[PDB]
Amino acid sequence: MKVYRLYLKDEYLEMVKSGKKRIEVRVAYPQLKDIKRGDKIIFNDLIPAEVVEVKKYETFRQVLREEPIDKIFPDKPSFEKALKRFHNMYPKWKEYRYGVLAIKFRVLGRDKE
Repeated sequence: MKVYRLYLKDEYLEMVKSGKKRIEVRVAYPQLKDIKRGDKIIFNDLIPAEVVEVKKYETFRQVLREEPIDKIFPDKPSFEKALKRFHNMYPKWKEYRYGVLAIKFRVLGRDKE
């Protein structure tokens, strides 16, 4: 079991604390994509989390197809809104989207199944 200390914002972290944050979508890339089931993820280096399952895919639609949006995102936007949202972040640096990794983690602490 490995530990991955990921620094997040109180805003986003909050969601993780609540549990709303279950599926973390973000460009695979190394140092993260390497992550796997059984490992542990420390958000904001305070709240530990266990890797439930790791799955790789392509096209946000894919992750949106397999994984929900209400989970991936707290605002629980619309499929169309999510598409734009993903194509909104950083306008200046506009370019074809990429990286489709669905990270499934289970916050340690609260009571669950």
